[PDB]
Amino acid sequence: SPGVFFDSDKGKTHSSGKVLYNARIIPYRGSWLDFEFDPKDNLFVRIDRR
Amino acid sequence: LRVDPTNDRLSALVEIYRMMRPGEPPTREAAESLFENLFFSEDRYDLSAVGRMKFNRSLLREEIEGSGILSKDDIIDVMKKLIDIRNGKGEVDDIDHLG
Amino acid sequence: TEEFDAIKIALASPDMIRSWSFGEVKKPETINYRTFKPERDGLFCARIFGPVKDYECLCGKYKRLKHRGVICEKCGVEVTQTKVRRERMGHIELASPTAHIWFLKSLPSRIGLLLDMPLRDIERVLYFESYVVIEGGMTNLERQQILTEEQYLDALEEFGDEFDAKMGAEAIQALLKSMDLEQECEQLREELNETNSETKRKKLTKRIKLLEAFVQSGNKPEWMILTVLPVLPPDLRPLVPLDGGRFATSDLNDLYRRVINRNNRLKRLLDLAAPDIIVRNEKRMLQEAVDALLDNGRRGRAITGSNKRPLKSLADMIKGKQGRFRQNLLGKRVDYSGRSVITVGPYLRLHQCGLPKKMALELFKPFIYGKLELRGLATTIKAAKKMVEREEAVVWDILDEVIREHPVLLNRAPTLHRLG
Amino acid sequence: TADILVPRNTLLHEQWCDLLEENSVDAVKVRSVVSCDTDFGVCAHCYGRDLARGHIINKGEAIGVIAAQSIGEPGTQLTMAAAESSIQVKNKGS
Amino acid sequence: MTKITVNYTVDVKDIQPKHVRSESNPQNQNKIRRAWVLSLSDNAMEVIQNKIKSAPARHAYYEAIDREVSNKWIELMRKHTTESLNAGAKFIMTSCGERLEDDYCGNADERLIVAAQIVAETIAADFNR
Amino acid sequence: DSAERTAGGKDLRPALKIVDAQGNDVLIPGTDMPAQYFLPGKAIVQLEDGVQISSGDTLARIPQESGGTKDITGGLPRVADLFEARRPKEPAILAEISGIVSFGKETKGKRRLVITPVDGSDPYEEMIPKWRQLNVFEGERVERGDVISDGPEAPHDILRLRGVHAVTRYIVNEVQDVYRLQGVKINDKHIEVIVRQMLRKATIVNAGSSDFLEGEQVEYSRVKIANRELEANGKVGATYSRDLLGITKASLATESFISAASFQETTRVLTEAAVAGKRDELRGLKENVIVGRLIPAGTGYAYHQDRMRRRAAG
Amino acid sequence: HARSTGSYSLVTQQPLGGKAQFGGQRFGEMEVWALEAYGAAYTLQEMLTVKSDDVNGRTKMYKNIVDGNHQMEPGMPESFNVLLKEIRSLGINIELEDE
Amino acid sequence: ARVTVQDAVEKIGNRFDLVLVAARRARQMQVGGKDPLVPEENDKTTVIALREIEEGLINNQILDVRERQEQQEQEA
RNA sequence: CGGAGAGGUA
DNA sequence: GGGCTAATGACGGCGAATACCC
DNA sequence: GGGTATTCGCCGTGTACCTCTCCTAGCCC
Repeated sequence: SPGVFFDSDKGKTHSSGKVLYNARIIPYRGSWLDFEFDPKDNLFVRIDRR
Repeated sequence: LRVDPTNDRLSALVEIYRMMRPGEPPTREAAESLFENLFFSEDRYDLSAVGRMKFNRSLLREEIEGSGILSKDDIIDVMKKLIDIRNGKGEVDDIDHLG
Repeated sequence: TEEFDAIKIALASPDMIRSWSFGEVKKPETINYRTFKPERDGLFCARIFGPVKDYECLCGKYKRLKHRGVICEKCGVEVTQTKVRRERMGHIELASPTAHIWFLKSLPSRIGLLLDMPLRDIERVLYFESYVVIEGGMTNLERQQILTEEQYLDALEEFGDEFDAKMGAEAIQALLKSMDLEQECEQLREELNETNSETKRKKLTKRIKLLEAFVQSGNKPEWMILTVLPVLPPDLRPLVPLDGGRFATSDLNDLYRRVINRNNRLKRLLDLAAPDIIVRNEKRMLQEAVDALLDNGRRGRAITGSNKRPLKSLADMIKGKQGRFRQNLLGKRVDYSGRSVITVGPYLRLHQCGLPKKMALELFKPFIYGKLELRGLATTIKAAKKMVEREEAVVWDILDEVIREHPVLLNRAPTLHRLG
Repeated sequence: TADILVPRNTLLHEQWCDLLEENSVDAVKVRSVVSCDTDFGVCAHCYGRDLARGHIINKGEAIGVIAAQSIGEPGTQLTMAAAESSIQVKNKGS
Repeated sequence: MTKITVNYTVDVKDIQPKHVRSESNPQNQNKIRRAWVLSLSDNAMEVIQNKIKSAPARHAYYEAIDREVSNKWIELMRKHTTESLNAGAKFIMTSCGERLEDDYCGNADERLIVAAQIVAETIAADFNR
Repeated sequence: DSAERTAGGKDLRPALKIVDAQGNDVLIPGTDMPAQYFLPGKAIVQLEDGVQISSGDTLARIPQESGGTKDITGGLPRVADLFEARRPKEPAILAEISGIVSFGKETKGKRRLVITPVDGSDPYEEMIPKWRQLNVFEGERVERGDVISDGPEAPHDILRLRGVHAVTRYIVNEVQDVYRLQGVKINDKHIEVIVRQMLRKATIVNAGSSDFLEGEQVEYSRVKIANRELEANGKVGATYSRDLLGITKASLATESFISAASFQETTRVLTEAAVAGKRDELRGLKENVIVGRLIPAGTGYAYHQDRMRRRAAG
Repeated sequence: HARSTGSYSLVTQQPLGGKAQFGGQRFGEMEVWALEAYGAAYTLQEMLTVKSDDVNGRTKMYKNIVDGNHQMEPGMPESFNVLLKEIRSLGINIELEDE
Repeated sequence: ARVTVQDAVEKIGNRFDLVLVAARRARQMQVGGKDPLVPEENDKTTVIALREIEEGLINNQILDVRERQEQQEQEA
């Protein structure tokens, strides 16, 4: 469903523990939004996959 | 913010316009237009009623519905809830839950 | 020769390349992919590549009956057995030497490593950008160095009787013609006796290793620069045009046509003693066309829609998926085979399998025909066809005879072990 | 005793295997394809004969492909007081 | 052709390690030519230009000089190996094959320049008729 | 903990030196316990400075799980990564050579450990990641194969140190145990031939007729050394150590270029074959499939053998 | 579905398509491998060379069978000759040296 | 009729060159050049060659001397 | 008919 | 007409290309 | 110091078939 998507980032760890977090805004139509973490607790934004 | 190399609107818009659209020497007017297109177009950026409802529930808003487009309040709320999850007191959405 | 192992791959010498082929294509003509008539002369020639259609005359306009397996020239055709068709291949004798792109774009640039300068110099000279001193001026000038146009001139007015510097593949041809590999090997190995430096010894050992490799290969470096270009028979390359608005990739054909066009233009220019700039440019796009012919993946690969396959080139025609097309996938479906659901027969002995009568009848039609014409029950293949299709009781004895002990091979759809 | 039980590099089929069972032995050194010094091939006696046959293997028969299909055949069947506390010997022996 | 040709034969300026070349990867070749050129003056240059007609014939004569000096250099280097062995030398089995002991090893460049000077004297004598 | 820490606490590794009842240092050769127990991570120190104890008393306590260690995953992926010889949760280093051992520059990157042979090259240190469970002291005498970092050992170091047959047994036992877990029984000669395929490549240590280090067919090493003792003039040589390439890596390492032509990048491989003039024996079977001729196996091998027997016999 | 002759395709000469007489069976690389593990050599040669691709060989071999004798001669493999000419056009000579 | 190859395995221990030699024997009585040396049971030439080699009648030495024979007659 | 995309079966 | 014509709701590897603690 | 530890684009695809579509494209005469 369109809306917020709170998931666990387990492939971004890149051979490390502490699985990260991600929040994806999925519109009914338009551009996706992504707020992901890093293994250093830094919050990054990806508009679509860029 | 320490990682963020911007502190003002025009530089951020320049960077975002360049990274959405590689090359293409940036124009602040073009960057503003692209940002408005990406998050404030009423004709090609829709959340629909279902998206708004799920969105508010994910943010656990007292609201039931609202705009079909994204707002600053929406982004700040989603960042707040993501930070809450990072703090270990939020919830992670089940990928397959039929809700 | 007999079916042997231990096969030898080496760089071909121009003389024996000429020995392979028989004659040279005069003018290139290729199908338009909306007109499928093989136009001659060109990529479709029944004198150099063998008869495209056997036992008949083919020139693209001529279909006369006369040369149905006899050697004689009527419009320029040669008709022989299909064995000669397989061995008949073409060559074109280039006026100018041309390099092979694979040894240039490869990370171990064979010309670059052999000549001991970075591949940038070789790509510059081959792409007709910067001159190279081909054993030219040495008293003040340098024996093997790249030159820009103004530097090349400056050297020329400095010296023109002790100085030579060419462009393109002829420069590398002159360079590689100069070295005596044995002298280099002897000097390097005997220097290694005197040298006491670790890095210097490593460098000498590497150079002598490369030189000894070329010596043992029996390949003269002048060979690896293409002097005469051999060309396939038309039927030996992928070509399957589709009717309508949809077609199939056939870049190899028009790459051949383009290369022949460039070479013919260069031949015409040289026959007329055209000036240096024009002939050099002609050699330039001739080399470019030859390199695109050799590969387009060395020229930059890209993905085309509706087919997860790059644009056809001779190098990409070397290998498709999963490899050599006719020895693995895809897809090697084979005749004289059948497929059917299985039932249990608990009366068959361990060396027996119960096979349906129709399946046997259609698996052994040639053997049945042979037996039927052997007993005199049929006088021709048509009579045998009628005899088997009429399902007469006689064919049952024939099939029992051809199946008396003729075994069959059953394989499971996935074969995960030998017994499969 | 140091008496010779089996001759030089003899094939250890069922009879010799039983003879080694009765004369219980901890270990045997055996010819291996790993120990094999054959080049562009493998010694038969360095290999053994365990196949759909019961006689010493011969020249040919690319045992590499046989090995690969033998390792891949059961691949489908592959599915996804004591140590560190106290060693308790469960039998009477030296 | 000249009965006297001034040349750089057996100078003290031809004794130096050949470190001048025409491209990257500094190593043998495109230094041999520099070696036997340094042992000859420009006089020999115009003498060989006038003696030999056509550019490529002069070039082939240049590589004739180069192969001759290479033969003499090889000659000198295995004479050096031979005299080291006779004077007492034990082959050192190094990461790159066989060499001689450092106290007995000379230099490939020195044998090269000595051979170049010898052949330069020979070619000057050839000019002298 | 053993893991990386500050730059002022990772230059000195904690140690509990145990002296005799005379106040003098003592060392016991031939034992991986000289006296100074160099303390690994989470090593609770029980004895203070100057505390008198008996022989048989605990020095340090390191909590353990009483079982439950995860060094094996099992299943077909386990089979595959053993066949690819992948590092199991980073390799557990062994005694890289026999001799006395000591510490170098601790935690410069990771830790360094010098192993000093009494007849070899004394500077022989290796790298020690702090993620490994350390069991290593100074002044202790070790030998090749002795565990230095505790944990799952990779086949690569096992081959490099304990010998060919050791890693042969290791791989055979691992794969056979995995297949026994499903109850399937496979004769180990198949695993032996697959391993003999795996380590068909070797790296020369002491240069011979080839370069100082390079991947070479070990059978070529045998023939070359046999030739070397055939004549008096040694070339060089030659000393080598087998190395385990991965299954895919060993496949692409095939001497015959026909294999690579169909299954790897081609133009570079074909050019290497052309310039080197590689006279491939065409020993390969699927390669004889690719060319279109009879395979050298079974009846086809017998046929080609008959042809060879008829060669120079007609 | 079973056949001995019938439909023939282009580019890759092998029975394909149609339902009036459906094509042969995909003699996949697994089957080649199963033949390989056995001493089975020749059957690989027929299932790859003489009854799969080479049209002249298939025709002559069908003629031989109809003549009343199960006949095949190795000679010069046609796919080998094709690949040989193909490599030769690359200015690369393939020597036929016998071991 | 005999379709099992044990006797041929015992006679020729390789049992693989066995296939080649029996195949040649079958090849040249299937087409003229030699005639069956065992009574035919409507059998294919494969199994009559197999029964020949089972009896010890056909072995490598015998077959090779026989073949070299048919040559020195066919040149003569 | 050459190769990709899709449903179904085993 | 037509004859020429030179990415997120896959998954994993992998070399190149960066990222970072002591 | 230097090895992880990320980022930065490409690419491969059990077995066999049943059906379907979709395939170098630009373009000046």
